[PDB]
Amino acid sequence: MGSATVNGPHDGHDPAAGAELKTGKRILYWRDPMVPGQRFDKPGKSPYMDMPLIPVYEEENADGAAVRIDGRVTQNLGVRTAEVKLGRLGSTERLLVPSEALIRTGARTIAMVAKGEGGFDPVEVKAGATAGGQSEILEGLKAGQQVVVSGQFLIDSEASLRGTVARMQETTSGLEVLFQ
Ligand SMILES: [Ag+]
Repeated sequence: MGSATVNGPHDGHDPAAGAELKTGKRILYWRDPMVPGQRFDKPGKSPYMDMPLIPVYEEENADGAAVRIDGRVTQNLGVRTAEVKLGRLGSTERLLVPSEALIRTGARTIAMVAKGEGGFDPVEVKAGATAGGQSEILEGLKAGQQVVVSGQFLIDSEASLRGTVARMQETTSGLEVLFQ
């Protein structure tokens, strides 16, 4: 048949999230072909009939069977994010995020955090540096949380690989011993 994913991201692509199966054709929910226009919270048997619901486009994988997210898609489609994580060593450890991720106002910063529950929430954060096309979250948020950045990356697989096939604390690499 072919792979109908020949196109990639468009302009305005902040390289924080390429969305690998968080959009496009990944299980969003279940529907009965006799109940189109509905929105079931999750798979199961139809309440209107007694048949197992039919899955959308991809049909029964998406989160790799709980490997990924808890089968919830915290992806508002037109809104991408970037996860909080420390991006320096030796330098002064700060939470690195895309410069457009945070809200600058007055003499402080706000972050609309991507909460794991599939929602977005505003947080007052300390943010005042810029480094390498990114900004520094001095204080405010924690690693493992995300912020809204509305940009796309080329291949999101690298990022996706964290948390699915890869686990471990700090999730770092090429850092066995650090003395000198
Ligand atoms: Ag039916």
